Amino acid sequence: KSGTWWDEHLSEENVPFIKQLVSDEDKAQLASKLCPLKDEPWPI
Amino acid sequence: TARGTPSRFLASVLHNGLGRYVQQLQRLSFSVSRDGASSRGAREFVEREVIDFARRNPGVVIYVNSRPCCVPRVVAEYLNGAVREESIHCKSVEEISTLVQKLADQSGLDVIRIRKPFHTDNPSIQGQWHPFTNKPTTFRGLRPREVQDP
Amino acid sequence: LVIPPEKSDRSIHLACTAGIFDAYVPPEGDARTERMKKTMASQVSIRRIKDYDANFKIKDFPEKAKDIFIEAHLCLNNSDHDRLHTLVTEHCFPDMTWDIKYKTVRWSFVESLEPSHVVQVRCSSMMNQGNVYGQITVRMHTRQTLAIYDRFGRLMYGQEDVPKDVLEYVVFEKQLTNPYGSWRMHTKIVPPWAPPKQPILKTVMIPGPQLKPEEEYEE
Amino acid sequence: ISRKWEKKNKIVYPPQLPGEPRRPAEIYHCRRQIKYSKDKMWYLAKLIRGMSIDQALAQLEFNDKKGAKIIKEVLLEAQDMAVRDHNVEFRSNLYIAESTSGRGQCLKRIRYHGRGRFGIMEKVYCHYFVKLVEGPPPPPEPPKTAVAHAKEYIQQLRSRTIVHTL
Amino acid sequence: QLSPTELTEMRNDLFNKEKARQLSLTPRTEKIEVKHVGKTDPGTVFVMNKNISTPYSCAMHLSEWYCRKSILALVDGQPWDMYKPLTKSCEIKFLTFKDCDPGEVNKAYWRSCAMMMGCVIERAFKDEYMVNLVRAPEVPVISGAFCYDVVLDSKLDEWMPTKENLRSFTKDAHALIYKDLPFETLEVEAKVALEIFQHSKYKVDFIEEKASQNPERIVKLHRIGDFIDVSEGPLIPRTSICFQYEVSAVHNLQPTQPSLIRRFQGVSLPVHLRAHFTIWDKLLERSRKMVTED
Amino acid sequence: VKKGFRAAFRFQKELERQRLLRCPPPPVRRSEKPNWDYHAEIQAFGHRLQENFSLDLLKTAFVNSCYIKSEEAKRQQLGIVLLNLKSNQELSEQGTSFSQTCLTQFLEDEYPDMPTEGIKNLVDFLTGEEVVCHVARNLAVEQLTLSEEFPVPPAVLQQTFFAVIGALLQSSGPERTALFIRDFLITQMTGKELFEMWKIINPMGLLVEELKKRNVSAPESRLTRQSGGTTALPLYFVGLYCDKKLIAEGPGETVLVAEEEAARVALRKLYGFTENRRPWNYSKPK
Amino acid sequence: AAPKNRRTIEVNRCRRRNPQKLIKVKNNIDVCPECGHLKQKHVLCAYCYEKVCKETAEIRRQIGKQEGGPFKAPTIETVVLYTGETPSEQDQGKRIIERDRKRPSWFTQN
Amino acid sequence: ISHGRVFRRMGLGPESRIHLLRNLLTGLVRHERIEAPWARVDEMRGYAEKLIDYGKLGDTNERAMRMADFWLTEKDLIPKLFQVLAPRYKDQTGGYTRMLQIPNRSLDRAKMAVIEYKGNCLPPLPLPRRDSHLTLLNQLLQGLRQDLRQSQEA
Repeated sequence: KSGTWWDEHLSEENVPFIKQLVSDEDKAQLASKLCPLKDEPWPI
Repeated sequence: TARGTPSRFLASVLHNGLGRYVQQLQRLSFSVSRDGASSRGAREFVEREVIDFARRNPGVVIYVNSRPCCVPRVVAEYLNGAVREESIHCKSVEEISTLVQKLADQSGLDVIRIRKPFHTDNPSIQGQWHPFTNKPTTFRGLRPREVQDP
Repeated sequence: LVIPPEKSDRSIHLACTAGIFDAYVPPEGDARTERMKKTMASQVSIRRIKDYDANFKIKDFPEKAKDIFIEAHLCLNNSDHDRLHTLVTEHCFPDMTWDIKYKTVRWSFVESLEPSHVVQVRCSSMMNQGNVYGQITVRMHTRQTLAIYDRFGRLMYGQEDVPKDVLEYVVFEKQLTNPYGSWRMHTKIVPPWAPPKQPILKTVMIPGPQLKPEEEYEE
Repeated sequence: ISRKWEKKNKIVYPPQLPGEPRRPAEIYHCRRQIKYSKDKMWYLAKLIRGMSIDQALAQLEFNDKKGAKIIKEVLLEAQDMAVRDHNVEFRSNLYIAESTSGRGQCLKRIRYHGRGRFGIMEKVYCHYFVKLVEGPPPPPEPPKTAVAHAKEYIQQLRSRTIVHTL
Repeated sequence: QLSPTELTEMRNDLFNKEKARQLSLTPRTEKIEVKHVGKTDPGTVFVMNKNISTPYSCAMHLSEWYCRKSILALVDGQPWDMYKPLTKSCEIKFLTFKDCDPGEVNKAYWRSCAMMMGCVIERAFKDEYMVNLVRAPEVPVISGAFCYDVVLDSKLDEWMPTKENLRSFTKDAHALIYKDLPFETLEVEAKVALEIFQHSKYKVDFIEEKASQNPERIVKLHRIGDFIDVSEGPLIPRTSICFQYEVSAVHNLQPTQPSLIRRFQGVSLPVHLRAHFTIWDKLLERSRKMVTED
Repeated sequence: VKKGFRAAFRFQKELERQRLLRCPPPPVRRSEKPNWDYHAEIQAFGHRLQENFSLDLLKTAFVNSCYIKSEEAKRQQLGIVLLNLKSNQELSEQGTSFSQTCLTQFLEDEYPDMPTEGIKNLVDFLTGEEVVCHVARNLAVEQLTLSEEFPVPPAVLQQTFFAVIGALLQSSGPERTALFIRDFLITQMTGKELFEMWKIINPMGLLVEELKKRNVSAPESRLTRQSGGTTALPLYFVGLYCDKKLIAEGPGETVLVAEEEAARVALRKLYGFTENRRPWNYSKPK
Repeated sequence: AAPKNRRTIEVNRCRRRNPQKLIKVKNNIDVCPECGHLKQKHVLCAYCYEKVCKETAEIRRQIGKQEGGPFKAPTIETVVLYTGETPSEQDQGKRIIERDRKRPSWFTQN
Repeated sequence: ISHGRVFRRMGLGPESRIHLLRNLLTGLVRHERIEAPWARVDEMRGYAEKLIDYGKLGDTNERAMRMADFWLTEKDLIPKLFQVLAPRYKDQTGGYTRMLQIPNRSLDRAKMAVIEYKGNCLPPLPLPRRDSHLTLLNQLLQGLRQDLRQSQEA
């Protein structure tokens, strides 16, 4: 019932790994959207 | 309160009067003083009234206890379990006579506000009104503005 | 209750003593030369008890003691603390009633496995303060039933229907000089070799040392 | 004055029958004549109502009010009282069943104002009252749901009579 | 033979009866002395009732903090369920998820979650079908998913669960968590368990293996509600310990020819270590990979 | 401190009344309270009802077995025969049996189309602990009852009540006793709907069986009236039709409820136990 | 400005007991794993901090006894040694503070 | 409006603030670890880091000596700064202190901190530590990391 934040229970080793993991995922989600016209756009 | 007090509906005890009438007063207990001036009229009632009242009321047990008391009291008990205490302090024999008869005629239900001056378990014989009582029915039970045969 | 009264011609008049004059050491294995010397001292002391009450019969005492014992323990079931003060001494009354001020006691006497046997008789130092006390030790071996309930009426110890055997060495004391003195329970000798009492019902936590921050824990 | 709270630990119940459920232990404790407003004490007493003994001790240990330390002292000796004198087994198996403040006996002093005026200053004292009951803290009453609302509404619709008629 | 409901009622009765039997072996109160040997509250002795008091009873003497945090007990150096009655004077330590080495707590939690999945799998399928629980493989925690090997009906040898079906297993598991059921245990002799698991061949084979390693041929049983199973070790005290719980994947093992063994996989975290929604997704995805124990 | 006595006395009486309301004492037998002459109470009991009881019989109707067993237990405990008191076991059996046939005769005559199952359930209701103990308490029966534990348990009160009916049967005969049953048990049906006394399940099942015995076609359920269909407070009327003829209609918040209600309505009409039926005739036969 | 009317206890109870005025339950309390006493998550343990402060005060009393006057802070590093300990190779040329007790398990010799 | 105002209003005014922060910083240099109200320690922390950087300029730097002379009101601490504290932090580029909240002050309930120069000879503070890598969560993440490393190599 107590509150928890994302890195509360993580260890010294897992904190840098998790940050790199979430950052890399975001950068690649953004890179996956850079070609809207090859991804079945709606009518222009 | 009326808003400051209890209330009830008109009732009887065990449907009294319906098959037969039962007097609901079952007991009376008097406490008169032998010497106290307050009990002068309660002594006179015991002398010339209580015996004739007992014969008219064979279903009521009367208990006269003569003891030193400053306030003569009669205690009425009813079949429904009700117990009512009435002072007869400094009442004359005729006042006590009327009081005792009043107790004998009563039912023992609470003398509080009665909400209605009538009671019935069968308020309707033809059927209680409802929103459809006086409405006509229509062919196939169709609703207003309803397409038929879809 | 804090300070004994001060110097006056009036002093506290006691009706009992603090302990056992000569502590009968129950010999090992009394559940079921020097021996002769023992009976000597007891005989000397029965004499001094008869030096105040000629009618005292050491042979009828075991039965008297038994009644005192039972009656004293039947007061603890009704908290009849006026009668109890007649059957026990002021040194004993606290020991039987303090721990049950808000408990319910159900005690019963079932049987006597053996007749009670007076095992020691000792008197007090002649003219201690003008008062002479005589203590009679009695070995009792009976079956008792005990069930102690707590404030809220929950069984706290014992069982209410199971009788068990009890071996006690109860010391009685009388104030011989006192004209209205009587024989009353004065204490209970507990043999070191006695078996341990039955376990209580609830669990307990014995706490550890309560350390200050500076202090560290010694194993 | 009245000292009824101190006599409630002297009630002796009769032994229960074998079939009856175990009666929980109840421990009444209080501290009289605290130098503190009863109104301020009220909030701390309100805070811990219904908590486990341990929750209340936790919440008071990290409260900044002066009243928190006094209530914490009272709770701890009432917990000691419970297991030592009232035959409670687990010292943590206790909850706050009642927790309130009361007015103490107060003193009166003069407070000087300007222009030869003055007010009367009341040096204030209060009482803290706690009743511990054996067992887990009762669960909080769940919030009323839409189902319970609708059931209650329909129930009021079904209990209405025809008013002022036969 | 017995219907599924009947087979359940039979097992509990045998379980309840064996529970009562071991209780009768100590009629009179006997007091053991349990010494506390954890760092905190050092030197406390719990004078407890032999064969009645559990490690949870000693935790109740200390504080509610112990009761909530203590996932497992170390009784004379051996991992001990918090609800397993203590049997003799001993030293006791309590174990939490956040100890410096919670290796054993992790295993306890890990086989506790597999047992919860087995309870869910057994009751998930329609009565037309035959669900024979096989085993809960002891996979390391670092593998990413607790497993439970099950042999389903042979009519189902073409059925693989859909994503909506996996959600059904998960919703059933969360019902078990919401019930907040304690993990009841019994250490019984192999003969007693073989009677309980007489119908199930794989359990008899498993029970025989477990009895073999111990000289006394004693096997450990656990029950949550009406579900009984044979365990590899201690479990956690209650099902409410679990917070994040999901049945992730189902993998048909090979060779399928003799008998189609289907490995159910799940991942979970307890309330004490709940992860962020984003981190929980990364763990959900890896749990779906097939865990291949040695 | 003010002079005087009266206000202090009067205030004492008010503090005493509050203590009673604060700590009400345990109820005791009226016989254990002042002003009680058992013999005079018994005679008043019979006269109230306009009955010629035999005081010997009436006195035993009130003696219960649980009481005589306990009274002897006290006798032995106190080391104290003259207590050869006959209980009311026999007197109850006569009264209970007569009551059942008398009610059955009453009800079968008045409701000649009620099935035997219904009449049996009415008789069980009129002779049940609920009504009999209610009627007994309000006729001073429990005050005169010699029992072991007070308040008199309902099973004991029901036995005592029928023991008093048995005493009336021996004293006055069946015709006089039938009139007592009419005046105190038949009266306890007034106001009551049929199935408030005869608890049935699936009235649609019963209706089919009753209509089959009468060689009538199975009823067809049809919606006669409807309001607020899509709302949380709908009204439905379902009509039951036999050969395209309405036998009953019933209201309801659901169709399932309105249909079962129509079935109870049809049963009430078939069995001749409708709400507008002729009232029970309590007139003295001429 | 003065009140035109007395405020009733019913009005005052609605103000005094308003959830805004009530004390809030804290949810960041936990047990210190080292000592078992309670603490807030973001605050140091009161008990463990006191233990460390009591020994720091003892060491500081020793530093006081050596310096023996104001304005005598040394120009070299300091080391605290406990009974049975000797200066290591890297403690040469440091002011040594001797404590007459055993090294605490938590104050490791680094 | 106090947008972008980076300093606190403390003491009796701006000169008073500095004198408060100076007295605190002087105590920190003597004792290596002081406790004080949390906001003052927060405000003083920036200066304690800057003092080390001036000490790393060396005692032959006239500006650094003039800065140290202002900030250290007990003059034996000026040689300690240049010869003890600064050589201790020659490897580090920053982070010479650590500051931690301790329980509120008893008398006025003030929020409090403890601040210390790192690498002092005092008994260690009971610092907060991250969960062990061996917890259930951290072992599931460890597995995740190595699985990635394996696929990354592919």
